[PDB]
Amino acid sequence: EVQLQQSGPELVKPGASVKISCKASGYTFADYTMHWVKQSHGKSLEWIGYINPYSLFIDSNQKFKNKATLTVDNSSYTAYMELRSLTSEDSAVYYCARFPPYYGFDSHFDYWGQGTALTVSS
Amino acid sequence: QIVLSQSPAILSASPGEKVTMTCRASSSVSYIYWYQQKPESSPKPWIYATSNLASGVPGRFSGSGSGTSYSLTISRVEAEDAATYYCQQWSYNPYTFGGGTKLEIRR
Amino acid sequence: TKPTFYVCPPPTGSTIVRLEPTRTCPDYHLGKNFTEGIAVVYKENIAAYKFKATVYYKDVIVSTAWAGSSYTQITNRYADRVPIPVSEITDTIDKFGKCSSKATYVRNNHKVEAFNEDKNPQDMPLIASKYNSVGSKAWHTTNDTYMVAGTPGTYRTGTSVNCIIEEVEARSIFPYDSFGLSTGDIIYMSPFFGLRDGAYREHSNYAMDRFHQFEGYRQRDLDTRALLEPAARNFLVTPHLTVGWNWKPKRTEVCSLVKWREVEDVVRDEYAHNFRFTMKTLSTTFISETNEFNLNQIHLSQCVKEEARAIINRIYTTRYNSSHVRTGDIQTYLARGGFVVVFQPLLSNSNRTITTTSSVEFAMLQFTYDHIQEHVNEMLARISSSWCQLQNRERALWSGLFPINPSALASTILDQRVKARILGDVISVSNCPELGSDTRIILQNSMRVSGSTTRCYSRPLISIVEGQLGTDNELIMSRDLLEPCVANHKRYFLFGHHYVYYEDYRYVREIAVHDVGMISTYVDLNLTLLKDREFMPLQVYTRDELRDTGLLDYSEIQRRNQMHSLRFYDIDKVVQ
Amino acid sequence: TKPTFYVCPPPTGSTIVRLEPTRTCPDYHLGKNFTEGIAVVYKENIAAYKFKATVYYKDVIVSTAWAGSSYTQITNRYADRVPIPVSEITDTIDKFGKCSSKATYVRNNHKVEAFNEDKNPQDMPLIASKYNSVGSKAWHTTNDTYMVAGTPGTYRTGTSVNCIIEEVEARSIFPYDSFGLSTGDIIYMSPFFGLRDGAYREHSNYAMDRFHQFEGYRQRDLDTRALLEPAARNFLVTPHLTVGWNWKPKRTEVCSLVKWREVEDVVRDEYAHNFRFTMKTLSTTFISETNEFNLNQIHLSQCVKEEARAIINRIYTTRYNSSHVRTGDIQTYLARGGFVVVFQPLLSNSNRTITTTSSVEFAMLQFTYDHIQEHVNEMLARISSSWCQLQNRERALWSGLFPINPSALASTILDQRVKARILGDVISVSNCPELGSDTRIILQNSMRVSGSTTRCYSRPLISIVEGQLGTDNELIMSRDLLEPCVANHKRYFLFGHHYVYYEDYRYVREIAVHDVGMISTYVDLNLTLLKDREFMPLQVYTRDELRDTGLLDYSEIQRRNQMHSLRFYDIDKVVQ
Amino acid sequence: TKPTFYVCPPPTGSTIVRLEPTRTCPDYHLGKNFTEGIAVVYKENIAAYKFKATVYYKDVIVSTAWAGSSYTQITNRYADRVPIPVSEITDTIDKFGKCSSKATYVRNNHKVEAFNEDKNPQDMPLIASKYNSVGSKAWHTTNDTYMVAGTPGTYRTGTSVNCIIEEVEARSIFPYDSFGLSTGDIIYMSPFFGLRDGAYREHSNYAMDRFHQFEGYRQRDLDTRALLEPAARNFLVTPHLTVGWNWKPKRTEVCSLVKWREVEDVVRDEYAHNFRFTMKTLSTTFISETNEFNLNQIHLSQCVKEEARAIINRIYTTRYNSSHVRTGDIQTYLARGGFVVVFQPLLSNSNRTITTTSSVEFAMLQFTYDHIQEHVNEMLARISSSWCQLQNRERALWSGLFPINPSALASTILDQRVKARILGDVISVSNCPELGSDTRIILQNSMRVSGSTTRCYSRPLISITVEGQLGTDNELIMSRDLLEPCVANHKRYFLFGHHYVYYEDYRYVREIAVHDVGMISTYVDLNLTLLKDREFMPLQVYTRDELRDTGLLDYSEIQRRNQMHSLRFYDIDKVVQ
Repeated sequence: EVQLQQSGPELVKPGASVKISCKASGYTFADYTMHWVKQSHGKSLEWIGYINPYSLFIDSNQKFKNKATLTVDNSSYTAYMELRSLTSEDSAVYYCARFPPYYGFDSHFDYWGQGTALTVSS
Repeated sequence: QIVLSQSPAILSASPGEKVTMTCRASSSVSYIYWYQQKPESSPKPWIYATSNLASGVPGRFSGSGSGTSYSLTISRVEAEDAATYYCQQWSYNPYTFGGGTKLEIRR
Repeated sequence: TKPTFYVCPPPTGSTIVRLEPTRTCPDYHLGKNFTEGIAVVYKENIAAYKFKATVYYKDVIVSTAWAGSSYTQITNRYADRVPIPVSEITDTIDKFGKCSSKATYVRNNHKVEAFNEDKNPQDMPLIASKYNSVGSKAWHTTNDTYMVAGTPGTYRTGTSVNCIIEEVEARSIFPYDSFGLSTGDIIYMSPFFGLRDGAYREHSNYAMDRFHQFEGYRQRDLDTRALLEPAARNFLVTPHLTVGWNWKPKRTEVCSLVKWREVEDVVRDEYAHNFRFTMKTLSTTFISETNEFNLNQIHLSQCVKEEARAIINRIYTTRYNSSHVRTGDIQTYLARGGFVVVFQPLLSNSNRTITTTSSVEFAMLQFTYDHIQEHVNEMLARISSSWCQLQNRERALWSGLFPINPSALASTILDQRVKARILGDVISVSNCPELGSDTRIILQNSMRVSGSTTRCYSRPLISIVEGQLGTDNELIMSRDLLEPCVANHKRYFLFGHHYVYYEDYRYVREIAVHDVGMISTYVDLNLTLLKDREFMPLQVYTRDELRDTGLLDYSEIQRRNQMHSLRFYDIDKVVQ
Repeated sequence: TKPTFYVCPPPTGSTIVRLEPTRTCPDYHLGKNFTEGIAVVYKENIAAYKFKATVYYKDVIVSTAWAGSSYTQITNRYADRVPIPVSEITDTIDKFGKCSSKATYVRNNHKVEAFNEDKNPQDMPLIASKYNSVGSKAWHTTNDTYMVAGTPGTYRTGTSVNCIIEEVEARSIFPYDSFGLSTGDIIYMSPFFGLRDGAYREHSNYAMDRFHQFEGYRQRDLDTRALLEPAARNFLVTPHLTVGWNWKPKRTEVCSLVKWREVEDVVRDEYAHNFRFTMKTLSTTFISETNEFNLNQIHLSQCVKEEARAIINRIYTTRYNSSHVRTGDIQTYLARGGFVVVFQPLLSNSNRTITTTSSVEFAMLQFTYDHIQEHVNEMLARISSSWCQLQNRERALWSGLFPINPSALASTILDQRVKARILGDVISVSNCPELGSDTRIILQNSMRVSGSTTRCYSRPLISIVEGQLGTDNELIMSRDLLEPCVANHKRYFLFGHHYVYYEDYRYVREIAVHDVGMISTYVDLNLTLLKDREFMPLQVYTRDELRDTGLLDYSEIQRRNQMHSLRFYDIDKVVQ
Repeated sequence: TKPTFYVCPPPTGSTIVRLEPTRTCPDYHLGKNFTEGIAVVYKENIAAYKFKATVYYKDVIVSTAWAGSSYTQITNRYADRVPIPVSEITDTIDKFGKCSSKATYVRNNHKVEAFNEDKNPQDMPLIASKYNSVGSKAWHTTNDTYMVAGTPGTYRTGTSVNCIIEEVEARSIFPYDSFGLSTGDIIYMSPFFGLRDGAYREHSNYAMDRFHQFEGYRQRDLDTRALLEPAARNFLVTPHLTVGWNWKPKRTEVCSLVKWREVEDVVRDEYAHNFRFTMKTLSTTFISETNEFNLNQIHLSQCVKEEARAIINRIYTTRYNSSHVRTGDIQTYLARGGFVVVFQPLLSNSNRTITTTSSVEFAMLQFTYDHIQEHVNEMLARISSSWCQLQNRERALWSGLFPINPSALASTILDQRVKARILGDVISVSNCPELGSDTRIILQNSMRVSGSTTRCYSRPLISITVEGQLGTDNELIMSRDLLEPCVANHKRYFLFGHHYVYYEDYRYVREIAVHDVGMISTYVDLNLTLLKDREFMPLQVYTRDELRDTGLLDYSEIQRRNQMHSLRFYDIDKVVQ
């Protein structure tokens, strides 16, 4: 069915960069917005931003206005989230979630990724 | 930055009875949602549009509320429900999830 | 008539008068502590909120023929307008520029399809209608309409489906919870409705299955075959059509107050608990009580203050740059009659809704009266001050001249022939009554003292009592006016109504009064009053002429169409 | 320049004058025989007579579906509104709150029945609508609509009958022979048509079999399930619905005139065949003719004398209780412009239709002009009276001073340098010509008599002719002005444009005229004219803005609907 | 209080003055070079152009019944209005007063026929409707409507065709390229469309097959059964009805300017680059700039000059025949506010469109102000002239009287107690200071010269110790140089401080207070009173809510209550699977 393959675990030195993919399979990829969240270690859930795969429209949470950037591979139907200027406090399980383009009442995060996990240390 | 307070932090429940959960909003929101997450797993789409049960949930669940108050009651609490229930909204940029609750059986 | 003569008795020193002291001159303290500034006047906005939208509908027509013997009668034509669902708008119309031939919709709580020409569906391209002048755009798919005949004696059934897109001009009035289109369609939703940023608070009547909201939606322009700029677009599925309009927030679109007339130079006077914003270029005067008026009492009054500051700072720059300086932030007053006066003062180098009346000629009168009432009162003050200054200076003439001829001057004051004397520094008077009838008045002949040639009289002797003449028909009882008897003695004397001329102390003749010419000490002043008027009710257009400008009248048409069956059919008879 | 000199010849006794006598002072007897009172002004009623009614219509829809292979198409949908027969209102709705399921009605002069869902008829109850706010209430029976599909390739046909009762707002204009409902259905009957009080004579187009008047009838209030109070309630069976309203007689409901403004105090003036109703609280003046106005010339004038007695008896009670008493019954004046002024006079203790103009700014101008014209005429009357009194008192100063220096005084009156004498009681004048060029004038030094010491001149000597100097450039030809020769003789004299100082009868110097300072007997008066103005045609709202307040414009919708078949279909081609 | 006394010192010939020479009186040249005449004022014609037309249509109704067990249900009623073709009008109606029964028309680009009552076509006569009053007339063919029942369980189908002719009232607004009938039908053709005079150039949307123009056409009057007069009558065939109307050319029907008010007497003034048209009968004044206004700028303006010359030459004939003569051609001015003033002068024998304001009360103010501002300025000029003439005469009183009592008169001019002399022809003044403090004023008893009997004093002696005598108005002469023959009955008062001390026979008698002595008044009263202040309330005869509350039905109000008929009374949300 709908499946969201995700880039899997990753350890990284501080100050570096990463690029987490969320590969989709099971639907026509070009008309479903792809979001991103952050769940810290035992903490709550925080929205990040999304990208429309058709029109390349982007929103983002302004608390994450500089940490992240988003892009979409048109060919393999993936959504990349690249993080620049890492810190230690980003040690957190991330997710990607599908969401309709229209804000209707039938619009919720109906399919989630399995959850990549990123840690920042040396 | 619309904070959504799921009043009960940990809701204990002897298996069989009914319980309740509140998501309290700072300013109003048209539609609060709900998402649960069993631990070491991905969250699951659980209640959309404040009363519609999701495709593939038990009918014992019931979410309600409007304005700034939003409720969530299980009719008969089951031991298969030890989840982490988040309340969620997209009415204001940025989308904001609740603090979350955590069910407990009594055994 | 009979000539009047006066007899003055010897004056008794009883009655005593002095000349009234100079009166103090009144000072009309006219002058208003005023304040000049710049003002912008707002009025109630009554025009409907106009914005543009787009309807999306197909057009289903079912025709039922009946092939007769040699003709083709149509027994039915059911026409309907069905909405295009928004999955088809975003995937077929705005992607490519086509529209499907199958019409999927819902009537009577069922899910219904219909096919153009009963063929298989195709995505037919949208074609611009032939009447696309600018101002009314449309795009259809099919110039045709389908029906078939069949064999004689039978019925057939065709179906035409024609995708239609129209630009419209939607339109909404206060309190902005419904908007009507250009196709006669009421949409029961505020134009500012939406699911984000508190817009769900707005009024709606449709179920929430129907609303759909996009962001960054690049709408296809069907003419140039390109996409427009990104904007947030709504879509709503009525039971007959699909409205799509670009969402815009309420706060920057509607406004209760709209600009009426900016004024470069007002003057803010001050009466008892009222201000006066005299606007001398517009010839208009508004009146507000001395409080401010907080516009937060008014629904949607958030475009007045900020728009006013952008205007006043233009005027203070472009006119009052070097001449004046400001005196604090702008002030908001509610003028009488429903006007809102935003007023920035200057200085030289030395909830509810406001209802505005439909005529400002109460306020042109308030200026026109105050321009006259200020000017007339100023001139009438200058008369009274200069009148008082004149009379006070005139008093010194009177008091300076009373030692010369006391009686004649006091007679003019008391309106009565009196006989005054000066007893030092005062005036002692005595009345002079008329001399009655039955008295013989004999004028004498010579003015010479008998015997003494060099001594002669001064005014003529009379024979009543043997006295002499006074002056202004006064009759002296004695004969004491004497003088040196001087040659070339040529005198006249007023007597009755005849000047009697004497020459060399002897009578010569008399001559009437009006024979003697006059010189005029009077100074003329021909002041003339104002005439009465009747101002008629002059009306440029009657109320009938103001309702006679439309092409159709809805009540007039319905009074004629809704008696159609009464006029042209007998509805009373029944058939058994 | 050359200084101008004057020579007075010795006066010949030809010309004689006498000072003009006092002029009579005009009395501007201004004042109006006025009569104050209490007035109530009525205007033309233009509002539609609004009352509330109740339609009772079933709703019959027949839907025909063609079951296709994998879909369903609705071939026909015939919608129709049929009236509830008035037996069914009185016997089912108002008895049980139910409406039957069978629809019995008449179309095409036949008797036609139709059933909801094609079942047997049931008395289904009446359910309130979901949008029952206040002001718009309705009830119905069925939220559904019936249609069936059938086996594929076939046609099927279903029927939905839906009883509907609405509280509407009926509406009717002059001459009250129609009333239009709030559902757009004109009813062709007066709202006052009945079977009692001759009201059966009222206008109607329907046959009398459709009308049903019931006295004492008790409408069932469908929400509270109770029965309302008895009142005579009409019922009319239109070919689409059933109007039912409460009957009320014509003379207590409509009225051609309605109150515009009560006035607590007026003033009735008395012009030539006119009255003036000065209303100083309103700043307004109405003008009539002196005849009364018989209100029976106007249709539907029953309200006025009834209602105005209720108002004037309130005001005369509450305000004029102690100070004033009436002077007869109220009166009725047709003021100019189309107003009706009901005037009750007071006194202190000591057929056609009226059409009223859409503006009272003539009458404010009638008041504003009259309030200035009254006042300015009053002040100008006081100027002319006090001027005339002044000049009469000034005559005694003139006539009393003429013995002292006649020449300078008579020169001022005549604007001409003359030489006058007093010949008793008259004045003999003589003209003094100039003395031009070709003449040298030798001013002397010694004002002493040559040889004498105690005798000296009075004014200095000139040598033209050996004469002496006079006053104001008079040159006396003799040398007669002598005097006792007084020491400390410091005198000045005007000489051309030079003041000549003598000390002890001898020359010292001269000095220019403007070197010697001046004192002013002139009293200043700075009167100032009024400026010229232009009054721009200032209008708050244009006629565009007044026609742009509606949600929909009927002519604008029809100019876009009625070319729908032109734009989107081809109507010229035919098919063989 | 203390009485203030004055001491005049011996004067010194330093300060000199002379009375100011007479001033010159100003002249206010108030008066206007005007030119009276005749004017007619036109406003914007805002009314719709109205004319009468005719519709010709057949009403086609198809009913479908279904006979049940004991009823007869109608399952369809398709109503439609088809046009009558012009070959049927010009050949059957206007020749016989009959209309056919076969409705031949076109729907769906197919040629479609219909038979009334499914019988053969007949030519049924046109019969007047039952509600023919004047104004609204009609004629039809069938009071009935046809339907049939049939055997139970079956469907049957009826057809009613009903010829209908109505007199309507067509109606068209600017720029006259469409006209709507009184049946609620927009017709998308200008009413002035034709084939001659270039009327084919007019706006039209219909193809030229649908238009037919017949010169000399003779319409049949259906009641008198006669033929009317020949006139060119158009015919347009819409897809629902046939419209006929008599053609009339455009330039003699519509007009942008309609007459507002003819005016018998105006007055044309000459302000600074403006005219004023003072219309004293209407109490109204219009202002226009000095140029002409060419009416060829305004569309459809051929009625202004002609309809004016027919009016002015009426008024010049009927009133100004003997008394006045014309002075040239009529003149056209654009008045302020959007009025057209067509002004003809007199003399005694001795491309765009105008929009006019909806209120002339700016002009009535312009009259009312200029009627007062003319009048007050005229009255204020006569005051200032006559004041100046008064003061110039009054100088003769002053200059004549200064030899008598100089110090009294010079004191009033200088507002200061001074001491003047006459040094020939000028005035030399000397200031008089007051009397200071700590000074005793011993009033004497006698006015008799000590030693003499026939010689007695003239004014009372005083003891200041300085031995002077009393002057007038508290003047204190420092000598005693006022002597006179000792005249009997010497009854004299003297002002002294605040007391009129009386002397009789040169000796003291008594004193008396000042206000005991009665006063006579040289003052002349003038009680001028100001105007008060006024507040004009904004009075309205009718509000805007009342001016929309006059019609029988409000279109936006019915449509708001119509178009949620489905929402209120039906559940449109649910579906059925």
